[PDB]
Amino acid sequence: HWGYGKHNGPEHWHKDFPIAKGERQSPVDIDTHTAKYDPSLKPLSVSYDQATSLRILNNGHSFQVTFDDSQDKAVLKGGPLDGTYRLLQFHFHWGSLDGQGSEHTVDKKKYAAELHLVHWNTKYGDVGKAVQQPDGLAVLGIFLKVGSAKPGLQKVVDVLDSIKTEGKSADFTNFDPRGLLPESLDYWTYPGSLTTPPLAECVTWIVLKEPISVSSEQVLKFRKLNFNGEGEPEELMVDNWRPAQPLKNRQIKASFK
Ligand SMILES: [N]S(=O)(=O)[C][C][C]C1234B567B189B21%10B32%11B543B645B786B917B%1021B3%114C6571[C][C][C]S([N])(=O)=O
Ligand SMILES: [Zn+2]
Repeated sequence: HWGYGKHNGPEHWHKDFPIAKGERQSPVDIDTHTAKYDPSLKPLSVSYDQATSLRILNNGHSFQVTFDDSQDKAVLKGGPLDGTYRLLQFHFHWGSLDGQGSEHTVDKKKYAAELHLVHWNTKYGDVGKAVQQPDGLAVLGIFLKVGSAKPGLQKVVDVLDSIKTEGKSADFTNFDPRGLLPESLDYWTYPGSLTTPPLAECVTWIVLKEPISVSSEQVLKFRKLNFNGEGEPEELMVDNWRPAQPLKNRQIKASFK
């Protein structure tokens, strides 16, 4: 069973998921001087006004907020994408201390955490079919730095005590993911993969340039979660990030100059 530890972490994943050593793996370091501005890229369209959150879940690798994706209610379009991508869930990756936790890096800089909003292409009908396609998923990645609190995150932080251990879930209705977005939608994009098993090469990554700020108290609550199930030896859910992978033959494009 895969995880983030010494004996089951990212360096081991290739044994069960040989695509881990593939040609389009994520995350990557974003070298800002090498990314080329592409004036043909569109502004990203984020349409979250009718989002319907359902549940919050500790899945043993992160916590996630899940949405109703049975209609086009919370969709990502434009940017580098062709067609319409439905929001399925968001989750986070974070560190044991504020100097690590992000998956993507920017000129080798690591952020305290990274938010991923996972969307799937409606042309494939369901997420399981979408993960088998090179353009099946679009993940919107947002960096978190520690400073001022993010008010729109607090509803999330306040229920984490109720999902401490793997398999726990709770009702989480009426959560508005617009409250997690930075001002600017300027972004980098590149073709990549899921950053957890099965590591499928199905993702168009859209990584926002502008981080959000969260407070030390907010991130400390992330770090009280447990990788373990209830009753098992307590292992803080921290450092649940895959390191940067080889860029290989890929170009990172910037939406901005
Ligand atoms: N039919 S199926 O089980 O392959 C569908 C998998 C859907 C997933 B998988 B689960 B669902 B979707 B895909 B990966 B893991 B959970 B979500 B992405 C998941 C976790 C985040 C991967 S990341 N960090 O690249 O956003
Ligand atoms: Zn993720």
